[PDB]
Amino acid sequence: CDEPFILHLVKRAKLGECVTNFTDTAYIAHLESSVINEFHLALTKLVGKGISPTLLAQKTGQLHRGSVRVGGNVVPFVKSRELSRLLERMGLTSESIAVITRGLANCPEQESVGDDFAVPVSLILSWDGPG
Amino acid sequence: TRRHRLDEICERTPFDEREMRVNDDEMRVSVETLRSWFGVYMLPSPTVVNAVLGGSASVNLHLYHLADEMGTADTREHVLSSRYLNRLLLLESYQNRVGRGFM
Amino acid sequence: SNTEHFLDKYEPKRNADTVADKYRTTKQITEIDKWTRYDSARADNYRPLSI
Amino acid sequence: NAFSNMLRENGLHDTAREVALCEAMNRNKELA
Amino acid sequence: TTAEHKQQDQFYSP
Amino acid sequence: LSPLEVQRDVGRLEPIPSYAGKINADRSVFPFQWKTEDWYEYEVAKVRNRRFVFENTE
Amino acid sequence: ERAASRKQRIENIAQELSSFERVDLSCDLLRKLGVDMTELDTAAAATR
Amino acid sequence: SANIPRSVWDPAQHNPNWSDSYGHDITNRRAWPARKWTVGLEPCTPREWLQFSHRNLAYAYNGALRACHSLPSMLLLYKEMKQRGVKVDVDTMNVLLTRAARHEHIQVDDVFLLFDELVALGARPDLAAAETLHTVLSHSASMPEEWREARRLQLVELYNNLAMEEVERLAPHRADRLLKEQMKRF
Repeated sequence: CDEPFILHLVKRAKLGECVTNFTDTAYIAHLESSVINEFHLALTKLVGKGISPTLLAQKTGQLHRGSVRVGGNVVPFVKSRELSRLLERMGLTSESIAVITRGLANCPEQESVGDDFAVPVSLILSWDGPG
Repeated sequence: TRRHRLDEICERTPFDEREMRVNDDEMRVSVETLRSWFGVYMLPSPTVVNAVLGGSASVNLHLYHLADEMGTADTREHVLSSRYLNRLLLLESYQNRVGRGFM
Repeated sequence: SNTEHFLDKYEPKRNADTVADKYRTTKQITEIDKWTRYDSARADNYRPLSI
Repeated sequence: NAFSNMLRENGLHDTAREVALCEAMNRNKELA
Repeated sequence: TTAEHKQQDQFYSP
Repeated sequence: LSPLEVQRDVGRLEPIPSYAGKINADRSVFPFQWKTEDWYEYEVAKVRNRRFVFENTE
Repeated sequence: ERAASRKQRIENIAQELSSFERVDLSCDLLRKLGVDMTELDTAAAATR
Repeated sequence: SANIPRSVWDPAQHNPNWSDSYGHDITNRRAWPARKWTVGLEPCTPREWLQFSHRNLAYAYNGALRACHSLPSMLLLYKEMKQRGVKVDVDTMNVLLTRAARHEHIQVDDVFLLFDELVALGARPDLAAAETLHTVLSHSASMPEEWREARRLQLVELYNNLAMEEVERLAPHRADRLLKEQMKRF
């Protein structure tokens, strides 16, 4: 419960509780990091899936403002339905998936798109989850 | 002159994904994923290249795709070209992105 | 999985997968070979200048 | 069956399937 | 019967 | 069907090999059939000539 | 209402076979059954 | 020239593709694990190669398939045998399609997709397979009409190809009664 929320739950799902069958510290550490990179990548394959480029252009234009420094960065939005669906493939519980949806819709970085809400991938990696 | 011709010929040739191979441990990633993560200006579609080379403005660094003559999002990866990347080196935003901000 | 196959839907949930095989089969590169005495003594694939 | 048969052999299975679907679709409201 | 049986077992043998 | 185009696996359907009915039959080509005189002459010539080789050639 | 998905499927197949990748294969496949239109061949044999 | 050639001692002439002595010979004596897959062993010795085939691997995998009582556990094995190229059978098709049609929650759509894909890999459809497909086409009233007619068209095609193929099989043997029965069933 020390970590980012969703990463914690994904490790719990993919490594199971049997990750500590292994007594090797370094091995478990590598298991964790590889599971996380898998997740991160899938998450990337999901950026801008259900969103139109016009909507994205709009919201990114608003979030960059007048700063030249950030002008080249792209805000990687993921639709919430797609997020939940991914977390279902990965074997998270729907009890927890619902917590995740419900708690992300309370986040400042949320942006409502096409009568569904989406979020930055950075958030999905950094978010704690009680509020 | 030579480089110029080579540039024109690069821009009109499709990139060949068969040739692409993965070095140890690397992840296989499609062009689409790369584009939507790093922005389209980085792996430009011919419509985007054409725009950048034919135009003027800074405020446009093209993040998302562009419309095409058939009215669809142009997804094409042609081979990258010297002059296109120079035109990007002109924008402040891009300078910052690639770590040359000091310029 | 690159393209998701249509059979993926029915792919069994990972409940009670404690046996999970990718994690059982994966080795540290350190484990793959041993340094034997044949290696301590190995001759050179080039011709040496002076030994 | 003239279309889907060609597309299956030329490597395109999904489009072939949808097109066959579309031909049967036609034949339905043509006969009825 | 299994197509395997009729591929390999349908010959005269000891 | 020529014997190569026949499907002999009860459980599979295999692509018909590209040479199946195509290669035509000339006794000039095959099967190899030949005069004995010529065979003798050939064999002997081939032994006698082992050393007639110009190694160094342009 | 069930003739709207006819329309939609036909348009989806049409815009899928006309994608930049597949235009060539679609044109060759187009010649080989019912369709002869010299509207292409003439414009090309003009450039040859 | 020089008694010891520059190539030996001069770093300008260093050959970057040369590797050190120890590495190649360590890499060489490596024997990788022979059980790379479920169901089989990868041949190691020429003797072992004489026991081996993709077309026979079919047999072993078919057995391992008839073993699994649930479709989900079967799907995995099938994915394997698809991926490591294994010649696939009438029988792989029979044991798959049956346990896909009994499995309660299957979308009929995928049963047919699966059949199609098995055939793309060159499995020869036969009476059992076609008939199972037929039974699946009955139990689905819930699909769009054009789908049902598309698949009915394909099924009729299939039954006819079967009947022809089977006449050709039985005719040279002067089988008449048996042939007549098979036709009765078609």
